Amino acid sequence: NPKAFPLADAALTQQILDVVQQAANLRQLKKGANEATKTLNRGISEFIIMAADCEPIEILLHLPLLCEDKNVPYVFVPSRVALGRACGVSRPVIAASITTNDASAIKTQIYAVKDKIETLL
Amino acid sequence: VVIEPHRHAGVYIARGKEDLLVTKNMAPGESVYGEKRISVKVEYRVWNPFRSKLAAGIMGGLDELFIAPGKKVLYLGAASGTSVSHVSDVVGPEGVVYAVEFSHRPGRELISMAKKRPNIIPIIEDARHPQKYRMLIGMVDCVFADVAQPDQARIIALNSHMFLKDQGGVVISIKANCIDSTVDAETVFAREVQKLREERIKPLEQLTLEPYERDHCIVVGRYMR
Amino acid sequence: YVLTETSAGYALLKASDKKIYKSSSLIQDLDSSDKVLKEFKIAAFSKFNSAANALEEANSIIEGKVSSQLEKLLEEIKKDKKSTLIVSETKLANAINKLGLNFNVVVTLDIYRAIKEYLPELLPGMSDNDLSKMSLGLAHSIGRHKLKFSADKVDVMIIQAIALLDDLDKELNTYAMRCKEWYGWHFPELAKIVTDSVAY
Amino acid sequence: SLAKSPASTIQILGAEKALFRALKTKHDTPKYGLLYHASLVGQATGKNKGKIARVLAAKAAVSLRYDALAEDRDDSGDIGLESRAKVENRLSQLEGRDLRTT
Amino acid sequence: KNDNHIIQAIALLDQLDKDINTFAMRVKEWYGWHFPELAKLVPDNYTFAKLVLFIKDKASLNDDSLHDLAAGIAQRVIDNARISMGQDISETDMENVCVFAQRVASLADYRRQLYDYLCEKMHTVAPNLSELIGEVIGARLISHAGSLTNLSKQAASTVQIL
RNA sequence: GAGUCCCAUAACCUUUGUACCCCAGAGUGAGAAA
RNA sequence: GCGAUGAUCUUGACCCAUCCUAUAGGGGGGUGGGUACAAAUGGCAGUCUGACAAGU
Repeated sequence: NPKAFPLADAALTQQILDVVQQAANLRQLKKGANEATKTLNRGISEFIIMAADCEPIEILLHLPLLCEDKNVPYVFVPSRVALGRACGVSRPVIAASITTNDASAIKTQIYAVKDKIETLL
Repeated sequence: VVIEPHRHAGVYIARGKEDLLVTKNMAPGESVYGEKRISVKVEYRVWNPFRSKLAAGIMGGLDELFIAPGKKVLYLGAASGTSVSHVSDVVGPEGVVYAVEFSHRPGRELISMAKKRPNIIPIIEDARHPQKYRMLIGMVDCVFADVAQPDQARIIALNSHMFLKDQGGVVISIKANCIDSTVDAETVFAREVQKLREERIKPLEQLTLEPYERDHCIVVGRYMR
Repeated sequence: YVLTETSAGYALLKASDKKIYKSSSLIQDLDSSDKVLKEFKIAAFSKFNSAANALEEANSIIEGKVSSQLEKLLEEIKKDKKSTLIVSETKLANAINKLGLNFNVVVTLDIYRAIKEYLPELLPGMSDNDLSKMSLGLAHSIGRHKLKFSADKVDVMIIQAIALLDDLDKELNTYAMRCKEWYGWHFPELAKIVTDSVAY
Repeated sequence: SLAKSPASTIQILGAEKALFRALKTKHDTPKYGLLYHASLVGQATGKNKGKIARVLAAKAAVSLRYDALAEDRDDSGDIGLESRAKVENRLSQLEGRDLRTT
Repeated sequence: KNDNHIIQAIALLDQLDKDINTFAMRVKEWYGWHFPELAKLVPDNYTFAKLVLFIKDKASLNDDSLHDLAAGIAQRVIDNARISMGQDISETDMENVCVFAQRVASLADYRRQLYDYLCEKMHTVAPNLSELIGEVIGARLISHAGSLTNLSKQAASTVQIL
């Protein structure tokens, strides 16, 4: 998909799959495209991971629009089943938002990976 | 509720029981983005210095800002068609703004506002080939820039020496992070002012507009051929 | 001693800048780029303007944003090509396609700056506001359609289409009741027996 | 402008004041919105019509943003028809369900 | 000798004057997608819709005779048809706008012949009222009273109106 | 899991404008003008 | 050269003027307030929850 614009690679995709694993471990992420847009609407989500594998990709790429309108980071990993196993349900997951509280036990790596996303915009 | 004029006719202060900044209307009826209309009869549109970037530069102010109500304005700019409405509201029907954006995700809303506002000329090629949009423009009297993709100075340099006239004026919102993160504000800003005066645009003023948005200054410059 | 090509509103404007084929390219700002001075230097020669139609606008858009292959551009090319004179070319990407023709094509950016600043005063004779109106018309007409997809599947019309549905149903119910009352004054029975509006 | 919407909103894009008042008093929300007048949720019978209202909202969001943000789609309704067959066999396999015993 | 024609005749024509104003405004905002410039130059509803039925697509280009027959201002509209260009096309199904504008034309031409009908009907039913106060105020009076006999049996002080 | 159809096509209120009138009002009943 | 075929009739608050005591107040210049209608990217006004279900 040439229209899946920010797509990761091995190091940063491994880091974001690790941090989404720890976020699902303490259970403060949201799983699903419309739930990701709900979090984008109510401003809760720290950033968005999406899957540059969905058929067609326009089921997913609407939330980039309001995501950059609300200036949130948003990344593509190249496999929906990979980040589904990352988020810890048994289903192919198309998008996942990661919420925010400041008492979080993964706060510093969340901030590190979101600066890593913003380094490629 | 009383209207105060700035140095530039087109930017006013609606102050009174609430105090804020407004512009004129080149289109009556309604706020095209969802702000309040001050009524005096005469209508006045708020524009938020957060959701705009030139508006907070008016909250910075200038000895001579090159937007005047006869001064033809070019707007390379960010792709959103938000602030070009108020550049139109400043310039009135005698001047004209040419807004040039490439990514057509706000190109459609730009076309939508510019249909009901004949003050705006929408150019929908890239911001890097004025040789390609020659025939839709002639000898603009000012340029404004809000491009974030990192060859800001070189590409507004090419636009400013192709279309902006002699002894005209440039006004740029120079970003820090969108060209160079990890290096500080005044460093990358003085680097940009260095390459501008290398391109013989005489700089006049930079200021960071801090509480409205973080670490993006505006620089302004006289042009010298 | 030169002719220059510049596309202005829908056209190819050959402007005659009476100076040398090399010195007008060379000095070009010590040539006193003033209104009367460059107006007397760059005099009006030709303006191959096709029409104000959108098809001529499409020919102009293909000649501008891509290399010059317009038939109107060829017709303007067969209007001063008899001496291999200095025909100042405008675009830099449509320069090899300009050179692919039997002509003598040629800071020239600055003479185009001067030509552009003294075009709407006198050089076609046309109006400042009319040139800006034709330019904004061109931009709203065919620049957005040649970059973007279309506007044939535009969706803003369907809102007033369905508003016409709802208001036509409401208004037609009121007309039905008024006709049933008026002809019921001649026939008070049949509105009970055929309640259908259009059958009434 | 409705392509950038969650499918929950497209489940409830008509029953606005009923939804908001059933929030306001601590009461129970509606389940249809405007979508109740669709043929599939008409064909469903019970509260599984609310369930198929949810799944039709989801597949409508899918098909809706497909033909909204597509740039070259075939004007044919292919994945719309595919999702229609999906919700149709979903509907039959939930109308096979009956909570009363046999 | 029957005012039951006249009361619902006037209560019919004021309502249809309202909705032909509504439908002419809808024709205006629909044809703004084809002529966003014509709406300020030709403001009149009936002549507007009658020339919208005339010029379908922006292809006038040659004459002024038929445009003035629908009407100089014609010539300005003719030039602005090629200079405006803030306009879409939608020509393959603009024929519904062509049928709709002539539908407003047929409605507004049913009006004024209904108005001629009740001018005759107030000249025949209440001729003293039509001669003294006019047909419009006469029909409004007997409607606002309820009927002719009720208006008559009203006393002279309760002929108050708004 | 989860109250649409009480009409969000909305209902009310405000603002904009528009042709408007600014008097008692099951109006009072015999005076005005010199 | 009047009128039961209808005479008459109590006006929401004040800024320079025409009148009564070189400049200052009280009795046809200036004006608020409200009544019968169309529009709003005006306000009320906020766009449900999110992994289990079913059968053997």
